Amino acid sequence: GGLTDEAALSCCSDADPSTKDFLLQQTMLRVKDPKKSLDFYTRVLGMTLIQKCDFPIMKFSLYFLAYEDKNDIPKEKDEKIAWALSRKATLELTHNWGTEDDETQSYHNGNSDPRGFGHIGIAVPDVYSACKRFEELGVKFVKKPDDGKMKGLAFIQDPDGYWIEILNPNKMATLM
Amino acid sequence: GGLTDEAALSCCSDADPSTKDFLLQQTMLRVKDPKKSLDFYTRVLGMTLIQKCDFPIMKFSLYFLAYEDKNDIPKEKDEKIAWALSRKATLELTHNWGTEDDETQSYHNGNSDPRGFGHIGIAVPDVYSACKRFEELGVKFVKKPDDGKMKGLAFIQDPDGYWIEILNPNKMATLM
Ligand SMILES: COc1c(/C=C/C(=O)c2ccc(O)cc2)ccc(O)c1O
Ligand SMILES: COc1c(/C=C/C(=O)c2ccc(O)cc2)ccc(O)c1O
Ligand SMILES: [Zn+2]
Ligand SMILES: [Zn+2]
Repeated sequence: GGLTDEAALSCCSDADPSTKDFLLQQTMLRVKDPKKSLDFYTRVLGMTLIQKCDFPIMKFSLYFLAYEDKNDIPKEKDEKIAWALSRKATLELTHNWGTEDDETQSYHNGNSDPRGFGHIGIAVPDVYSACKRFEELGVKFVKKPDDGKMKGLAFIQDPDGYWIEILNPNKMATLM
Repeated sequence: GGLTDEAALSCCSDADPSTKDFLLQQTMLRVKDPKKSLDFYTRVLGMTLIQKCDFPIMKFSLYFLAYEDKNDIPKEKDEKIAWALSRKATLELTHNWGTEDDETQSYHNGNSDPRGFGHIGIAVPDVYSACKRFEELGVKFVKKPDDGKMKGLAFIQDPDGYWIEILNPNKMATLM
């Protein structure tokens, strides 16, 4: 039947001082086509592209997206890397060059066998209004807010089929 | 050859005002054994468990971990959920009840066919000190800091085999 509150807490330790400045900096997802991914995460979800890195020998690129004001992006190349890679809660999209012109290639979202990774989640002030806009923009849904058991919570899909939860922290609780 | 900087930025739209309060709140990973996972994320990496949710009908639990001072966590149940779910850069661990008793079961880390999700990444002040401690603790490495060509960057594995990048934002002005 899963862990009790007490038993779970007993598996938690205090934060060692060696970790006192650590931060959760990135989640990395592989994307078939950066052109579509960048459009979606910026235009649909309102993120900013804060940093792009290219690796000519290994034939890939990295794109870092985050909810930052673009005015806060350092102007100078090396400070920009340091500022971008020290932001909390970035999404790192990896583009293996060539995948966008490979009809036999696609990435797996982790929600069908074999499962692992499930989703990223965006907290929003208003799930319904967010998702009305998503519908208007042609976004694909796994779960509309009012579908299924858990009313008020939605899951959309990015261009690769990655699941993105859309949740309002303040309506969570006052539910089921 | 992937996108040029200029071409990539061309694909980026400014944020619609409706998204201006959005934030990247969680990354969800399924975990075979929440006891081991809680031990790893708290004692090894120095995260804090900020909320736990049990769903006896669906036979699963959720554990939200973050780099948050436990002394900031609200005492009242509703206020705690609203606070936890509004924190940036959380890790959501999903425990499907009974996986820890099933020798035939394991989750997939996204780093082999079928690929998708790659890793989460922790920004640390010093990759070499951090990794020295991980080694004293018997952490399983995927890439030690000096192995391979990307010197000064590391990968470890959590108890499910998910990869976790260890990066130093202030040295990383040498890579790209
Ligand atoms: C797949 O399950 C989830 C759920 C699922 C949780 C619920 O359905 C729920 C019901 C009442 C309430 O007051 C809060 C939540 C909630 C958040 C989340 O991030 C996640 O991954
Ligand atoms: C994709 O994540 C990155 C990468 C990318 C690095 C890798 O993908 C990698 C994977 C396995 C291995 O053994 C060595 C390297 C490089 C720099 C960076 O800052 C970052 O976040
Ligand atoms: Zn990375
Ligand atoms: Zn979630």
